[PDB]
Amino acid sequence: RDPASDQMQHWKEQRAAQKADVLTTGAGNPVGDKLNVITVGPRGPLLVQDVVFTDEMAHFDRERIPERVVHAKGAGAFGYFEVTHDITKYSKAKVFEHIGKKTPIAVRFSTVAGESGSADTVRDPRGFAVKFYTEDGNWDLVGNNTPIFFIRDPILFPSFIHSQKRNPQTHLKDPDMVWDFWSLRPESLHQVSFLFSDRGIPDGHRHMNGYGSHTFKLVNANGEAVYCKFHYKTDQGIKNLSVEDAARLSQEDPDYGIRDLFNAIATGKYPSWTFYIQVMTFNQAETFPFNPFDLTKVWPHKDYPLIPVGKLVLNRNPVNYFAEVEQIAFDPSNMPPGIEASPDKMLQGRLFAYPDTHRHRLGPNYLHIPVNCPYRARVANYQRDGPMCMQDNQGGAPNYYPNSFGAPEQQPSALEHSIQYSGEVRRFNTANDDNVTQVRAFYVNVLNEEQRKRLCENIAGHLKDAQIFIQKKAVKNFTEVHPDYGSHIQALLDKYN
Amino acid sequence: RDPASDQMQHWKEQRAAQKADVLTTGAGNPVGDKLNVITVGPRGPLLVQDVVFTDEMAHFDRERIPERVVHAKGAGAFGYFEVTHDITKYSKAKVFEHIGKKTPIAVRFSTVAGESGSADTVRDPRGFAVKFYTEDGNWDLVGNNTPIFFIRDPILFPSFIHSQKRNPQTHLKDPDMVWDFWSLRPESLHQVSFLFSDRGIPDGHRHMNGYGSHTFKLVNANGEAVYCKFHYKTDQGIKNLSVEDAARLSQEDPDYGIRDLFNAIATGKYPSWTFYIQVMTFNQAETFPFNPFDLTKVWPHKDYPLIPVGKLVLNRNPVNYFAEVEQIAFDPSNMPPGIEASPDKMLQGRLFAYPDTHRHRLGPNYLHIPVNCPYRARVANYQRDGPMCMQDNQGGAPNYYPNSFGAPEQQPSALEHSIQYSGEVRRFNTANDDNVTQVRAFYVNVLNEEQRKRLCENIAGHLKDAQIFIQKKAVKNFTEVHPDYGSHIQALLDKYN
Amino acid sequence: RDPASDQMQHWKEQRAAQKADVLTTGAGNPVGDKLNVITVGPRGPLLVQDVVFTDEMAHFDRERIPERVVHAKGAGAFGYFEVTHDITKYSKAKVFEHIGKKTPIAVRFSTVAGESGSADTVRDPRGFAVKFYTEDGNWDLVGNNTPIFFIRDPILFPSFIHSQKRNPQTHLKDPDMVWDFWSLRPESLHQVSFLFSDRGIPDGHRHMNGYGSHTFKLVNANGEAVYCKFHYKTDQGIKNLSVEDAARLSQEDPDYGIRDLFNAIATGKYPSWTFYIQVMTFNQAETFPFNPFDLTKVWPHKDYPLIPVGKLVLNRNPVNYFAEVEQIAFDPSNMPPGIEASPDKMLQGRLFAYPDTHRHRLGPNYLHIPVNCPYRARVANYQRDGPMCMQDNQGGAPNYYPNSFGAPEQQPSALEHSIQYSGEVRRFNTANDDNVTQVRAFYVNVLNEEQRKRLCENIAGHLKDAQIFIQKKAVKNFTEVHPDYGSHIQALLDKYN
Amino acid sequence: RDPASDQMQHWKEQRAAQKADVLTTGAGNPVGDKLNVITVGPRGPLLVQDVVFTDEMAHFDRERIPERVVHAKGAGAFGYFEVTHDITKYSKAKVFEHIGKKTPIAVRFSTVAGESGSADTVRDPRGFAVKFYTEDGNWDLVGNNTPIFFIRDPILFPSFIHSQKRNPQTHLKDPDMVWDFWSLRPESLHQVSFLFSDRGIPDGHRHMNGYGSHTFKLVNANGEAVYCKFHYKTDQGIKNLSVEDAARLSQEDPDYGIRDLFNAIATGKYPSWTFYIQVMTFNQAETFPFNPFDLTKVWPHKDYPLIPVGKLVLNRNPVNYFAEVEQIAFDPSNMPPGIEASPDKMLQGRLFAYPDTHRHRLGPNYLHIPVNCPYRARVANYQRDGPMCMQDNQGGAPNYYPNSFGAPEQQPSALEHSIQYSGEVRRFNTANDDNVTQVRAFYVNVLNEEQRKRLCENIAGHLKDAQIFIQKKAVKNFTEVHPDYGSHIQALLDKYN
Ligand code: HEM
Repeated sequence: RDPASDQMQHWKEQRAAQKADVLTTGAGNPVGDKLNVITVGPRGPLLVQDVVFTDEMAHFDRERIPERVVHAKGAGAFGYFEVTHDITKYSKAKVFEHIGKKTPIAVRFSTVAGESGSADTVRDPRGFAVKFYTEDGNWDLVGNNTPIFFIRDPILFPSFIHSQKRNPQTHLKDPDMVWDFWSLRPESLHQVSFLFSDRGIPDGHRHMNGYGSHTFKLVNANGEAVYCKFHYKTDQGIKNLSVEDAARLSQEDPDYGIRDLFNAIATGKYPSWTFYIQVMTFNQAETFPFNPFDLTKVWPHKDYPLIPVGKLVLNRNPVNYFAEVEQIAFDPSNMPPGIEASPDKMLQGRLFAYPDTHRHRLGPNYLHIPVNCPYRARVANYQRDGPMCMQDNQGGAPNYYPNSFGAPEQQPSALEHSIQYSGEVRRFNTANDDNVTQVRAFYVNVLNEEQRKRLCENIAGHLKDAQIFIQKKAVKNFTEVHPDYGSHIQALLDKYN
Repeated sequence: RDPASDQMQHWKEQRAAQKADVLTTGAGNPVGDKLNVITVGPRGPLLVQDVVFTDEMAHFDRERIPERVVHAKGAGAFGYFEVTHDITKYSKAKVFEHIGKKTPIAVRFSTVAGESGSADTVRDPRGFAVKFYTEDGNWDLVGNNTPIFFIRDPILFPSFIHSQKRNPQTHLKDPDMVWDFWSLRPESLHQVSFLFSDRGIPDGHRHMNGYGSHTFKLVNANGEAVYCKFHYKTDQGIKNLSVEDAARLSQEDPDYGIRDLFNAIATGKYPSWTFYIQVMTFNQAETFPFNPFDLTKVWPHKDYPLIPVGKLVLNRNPVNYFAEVEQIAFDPSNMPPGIEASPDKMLQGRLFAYPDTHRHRLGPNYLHIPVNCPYRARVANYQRDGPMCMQDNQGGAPNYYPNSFGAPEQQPSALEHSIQYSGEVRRFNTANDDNVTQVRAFYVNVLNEEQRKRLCENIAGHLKDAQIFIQKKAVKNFTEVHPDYGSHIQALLDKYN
Repeated sequence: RDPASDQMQHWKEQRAAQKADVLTTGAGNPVGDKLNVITVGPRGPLLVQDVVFTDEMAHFDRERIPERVVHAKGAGAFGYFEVTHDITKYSKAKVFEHIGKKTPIAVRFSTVAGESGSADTVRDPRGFAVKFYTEDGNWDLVGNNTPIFFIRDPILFPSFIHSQKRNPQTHLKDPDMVWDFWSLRPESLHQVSFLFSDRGIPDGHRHMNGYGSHTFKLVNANGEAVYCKFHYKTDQGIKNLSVEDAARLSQEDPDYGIRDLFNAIATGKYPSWTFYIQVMTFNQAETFPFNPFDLTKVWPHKDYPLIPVGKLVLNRNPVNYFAEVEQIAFDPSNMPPGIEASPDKMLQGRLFAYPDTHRHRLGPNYLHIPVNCPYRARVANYQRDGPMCMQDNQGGAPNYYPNSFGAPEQQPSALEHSIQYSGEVRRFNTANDDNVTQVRAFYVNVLNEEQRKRLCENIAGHLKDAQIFIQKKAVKNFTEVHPDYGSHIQALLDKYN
Repeated sequence: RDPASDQMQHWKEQRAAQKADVLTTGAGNPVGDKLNVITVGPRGPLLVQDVVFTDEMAHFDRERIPERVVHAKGAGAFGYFEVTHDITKYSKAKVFEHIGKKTPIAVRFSTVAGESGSADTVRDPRGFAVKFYTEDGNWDLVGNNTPIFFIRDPILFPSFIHSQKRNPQTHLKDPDMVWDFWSLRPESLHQVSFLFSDRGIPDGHRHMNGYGSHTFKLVNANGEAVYCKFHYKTDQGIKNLSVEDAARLSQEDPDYGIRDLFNAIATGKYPSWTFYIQVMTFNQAETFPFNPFDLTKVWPHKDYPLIPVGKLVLNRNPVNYFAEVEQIAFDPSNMPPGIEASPDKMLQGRLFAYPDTHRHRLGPNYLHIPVNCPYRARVANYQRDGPMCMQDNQGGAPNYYPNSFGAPEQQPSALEHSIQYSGEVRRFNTANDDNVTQVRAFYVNVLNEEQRKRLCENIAGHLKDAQIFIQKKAVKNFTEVHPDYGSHIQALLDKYN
């Protein structure tokens, strides 16, 4: 059998030659018998003094935590990030200090819209989150398998996710909800085209690219700032499932990506990604034809070539899935000195959203969870007492700042990069921005004829379930991108009806 | 399209001729714009004074509650229970007072081992929980589609569920775990045979029986007590999917039972179940060949014929699934006067487990949730203040008992039925009880030859993935039930290997 | 006896002539007996089937919610706000629509630093929070009994509160912590002088003023904006306890303000406050000698006279304290159209802090708690499912925006007031701003000689416990305010040592 | 100054000669500046990218956990338990294995009815809880400063505590509630007499006795069982405050017992208690004049002399109060092999109540909190995944029992002691048991004349606030105990009226 199937037998074999441990309660008291309950004779009622029973049961009743509101179904792995090139001119980050420096990483792969228990091999954006345990605290690159997203304003994210998930009355997937949203929000055409292309259903997590997707800000030691996009492309090469194979695997193995990643790491075939960046100067940002902070746009490779930085290798599988993968938390706000946020509205919304949801899901002190702890750095601050505190709580150190007792002091070299912003403080409309230019480019330059045909059949297959007016609004947006794109979908829809 | 698909269009049509409501914050303040966020000009960072954003997002970040530790995937419906026969001689329950009395009910159907997002059409026991809103408080008949269960002691339940669910390292379904447990616990042969028969994969929730499974105690107005088993058999008739059809539906519609029940109720075809009981006297209980409180045994129909009581009709679909189906809580401890627990160890464990898990999942004041409230009864007690209290909290009434200020008094007619139990207070072993007699009866009397063949192929298909020694231990137990049963499985396993 | 003592007798008298209600479980099942537990004979162990016991106990074990991190000890009352003057030229708020309009209000009084169970009559700032149930959602004026605060940057608030509360090792009040913070942060001199004056220990909650303390922004229907300060001065007149009387009442009645407010409202003597505003134009704000948004400064009455608006009357006592006073939540972010935030940094920090802590303390759906609900307004939005949801959860309405099914639409008349802000986006230092001018004014103009002497003895009495260097740093700041102020404290400190 | 006041200066002195640590976020990222917030220029609104602010504030907003429903105000200390005598003939507990064996202990002192922030020096039962970190898991002796309690049935405990605490409408202490309960429940006369004697207000926590109060069951290695009462009497001697001194200290130092214990341990004067037991055989239990498991009765010293076991010394003060004292959890159910529960109904109720409330207060995994962990024992079991899991979660070990992979096995030597109980399973009334015999003994044998007078004045002082009929019912119960007791109270009450 595969290594995944032989988990229990491998556990037994690695612990052979030693006697079984004593079964205890949570409080360490030895259990006399855990197969029977205390009764008033053979056919009598259960006693309250059955403390072993009520402890076991009470813990069983409290096993479930809330699943992630998005990216619930997921797969986890560990390894390191190795620097291969010098980018110290761009960033002063300790993760990029010198060549050959290895930082430990934790990664989680996921499907955006699926719940815990949903099939792996389905058409959906794949999450690709990376947690770098840097000497200057944790760095969380929370990325996707696509360089763009559907929307460009963060106030629409809850709407988008509600449309992608189940109907609130029926509890069913509603193509009506999905295509109503997408047809009303035509800045999703670019991400929709990528999603309904061949790379919508990647063959596992080893054969997909990863992107930061956002513009980030690199600051060097001299204090100069540039703009960046992170790319981590697969070294195993891009590889996708057909719709038929994906549909078969959905019933055969709904845990295809968990099994694939576990077996790959267990057999020694460590998957690797090459870490690239694009650099954009402030003058180039001002003279960019589009908004360079627009999450629905990319930076073309001819104008902005990829600069290699290092490689990501995953070599260690999780010991316990719940402890290492279910409880891992990735905060985009976790950025070490040298890396900062850009004015990208979406990124600004993510800076709030993640720590908030982590406090709900995991709890106030979620950063004390081992996988979340910045173990390669020293944390000292005036943050004290909350629920489930599993440190000394910084002992008897003064808990106010400023003070006169040598408590932790602010480091002035870790200040943010200052910038002058123009305009009023109000709500600016971005719905009416360019929605079709880069989509047309992708359609008529990147895709070939058979790829265009498959893209159109995939869209038409999903969109046929929507109402007629929604089909018309969607096809109109596809026609505005390119007339062949719209006409081919319309022809297939007419066939389907 | 089917009624399920037209939820949104039906919502719009029923609310036609009125203008759209004003979009407000949670605090009722009108929202000026909810498509854009406040920035420092067109390409500026997000402001904290964007209260509309942070409210929306904060609520989105806290949408998920913990799924049920078991029976997570589920389907909900509402209707009534109509009394057709007089059983007042057996029970003094207000639910059974007089003929033609209608009590409102809430029902939830489920699969035991599947998570939220798992396929509906899979081989698993189906949950069939019924909440009767009686004048003497709520009655929760928390039943299954099988009259028995796998185990007879409640301390093994967490072990059983852990074996049925995912491996703690790999996060995969482990046939090794499933069949190791079942082979080591041979009192599961009866439930295993039922599960791997044709009724393992029922065609939706309308075409399955329901059983209390436990022995309950009926007390009449005179104070005499008897033993009972609740049966609710389908009026639509038993109907099952083939393995191939089930496997197809798993990828086609993972929400087959939700869709089926919604469409059935929406089109007017209300499903109905006929409520039966078996009665067992205390002398018959003492002279029963088996333990009558053993959850792995049934009461044979020749010795204990079914007595009709009434019918269960489901006529109303949930308005909002989360509010009515996700948040509904069924407590087996919720039993009105006339209905009591028997010495069945399993039932004794359920009396603790459910209210405990409900306090974790939903919260301390989960009985204030509308679907959980005993709205057809008046609650008055000395239970005060907890989190998320949404009543007057019983206003300024004295909060201690006894008192001298006319606070709620105990009703002496609602006392429990007293019984003398013999034997020591200790742990009695029940693993070595009869495990094969009723299993043999079922195999050679109920099943025909082609049903026996399908049963053997279904078991062999699942058990082939287990290690050789586990296969041998399982086949041994099947051989001890019946040699043809064991030999046929063994032949198929040898073919599979 | 006083009305407060006769709560139980009044309850009995108002419910005379009717029989006591039936004592039920939470699920509405009648309790047979609630004075004894089920045992295996007279001297036998307790049974698990004692469901009445375990329900009662389980609820008792979950009674406590987290106290407010600040303003834990508090007193609650209800009444109305009556408009007496027209300020429609300044604000378009429905609360100020027309003369004679009554809006229901909820008020909570409190002590900032005391825990639940601490003495009422102590030297501390008093909280004075007002919740207006306006037709345009709730308005929460979360004020103090002082027009200023200790600090002007919100990042120092957790430090300030930690210094005011107990030592993290000893769990004792530390004058060392208090005066170290205050001596290092000399912008607290103004609030410190007010706190150690006679109005530090008001005689109950009826004899104290209330202030918004922050600059707010009033917007009229025409779209013009001005700046505002809310004052609500007592109609019963300012009245204070001596240090000796306060010290006596601390042991005699630690619940002096709860008793005083309950008896005042119960006897019919309804306390009232007159609602005033100060108005500041944008040109006056630019030409103000100080920062007009500085929370340590006031607007002098000669330059900015008080403009009457209406009166606040409290006429109704809470029915249940836990439900109405412990669970009430005041969000400064809850502001109806016509009222907005100013650039005051402190106010900006409060816009985040309150809804965050409310989600922790009360829970995600704390706005469904009756006292927190905007019952005089209609809430409709795309916020769905969280823990302890006690509404229909907006039934089957579309849960995404924008949509094509007539779901709630944004109201363009409720947009925020736009303003152009100059300068870089960075951290600006405000520690080095004016700290002594208005403090000197207060000391030598408002206070008389005997008031100056009492102020100095109160400061010296508290500050004597601090270390010598902290005393010197504090006296230096007092000397920089005024040499007589510093010299008098120093003389008293030398006497104390 | 005293050691308690010099906590900060001692912290600075012990950390002299090293530079201050770097101030970091929770994620370990260095903070550039934590005195100012990011604004749009000097007088601009706060930015969302102020991640340092929102992290600090978010943690500050979640500092409070729920206080203990009882014994909220408390004081904590650490030390060891030294065995001085051999009781191996009575118990096989590892804590009592051999002479000179030191087990580490954690102790918490408390007042039953006071909230967090209430005065220490008040008339109330004092809690005296001891947590022994034994090699066979934790042992929690959760005791009081009195050998008895007010009630003998655990279903009345929530009523008793509600009566002792604040009125649900007024939020005030109600003598009406207190004396109504006590007058209706005359089995409280014994504990009431002890409480209103001189030992009602002990002088700190060092000058009070400690009692288990319950009958426990000692089992030896041979398998014979006896009954036990634990006594731990002070080596510093019993010492009490007068009513006047206590009333003074209530305003002067509400944290008198925290200060006293901190200074005592800090100066080196380690307080000590001598551990005694009483032994009662099963034949003596059957022939005892009273119920030997009655919590309102004691075992007289002439019939049952004290047997020395060892001494309890407290030598270490808590480093951080929140982490070590607020979060410490004591479970009476935590009993190592050799120590078991008796049929005492109260003890039976405590076996359920404590682990339930701990899951609410601290969380599901509260035993992972360092102070609660059984660090001197090895815990291995089939309890997995809950919120805030801070272990490996037992890695990849099989999570079901029984299994075939060498997972932890039950130890048959840790079985409970079996006993045959007679009688029906129902509710037996114990309200009508003897209530006055031992109370009379205490009154006329233990107390002298001036002690009797002070007892009567203390009762009369508290009871004067109750209504006339409650005074009459209370005095009647005191008269039934002894006519001089009742007549003296009545005379003082008549004087007070
Ligand atoms: C039916 C009887 C009783 C019930 C239901 C009960 C219940 C409780 C509860 C719920 C707590 C709060 C624990 C926490 O949340 O941390 C508690 C604390 C406490 N109880 Fe009891 N109790 C009972 C009887 C007694 C008796 C008889 C004693 C002493 C002889 C006692 C001593 C204490 C002490 C000392 C604490 C505080 C423990 C600590 O230091 O954290 N209780 N009890």
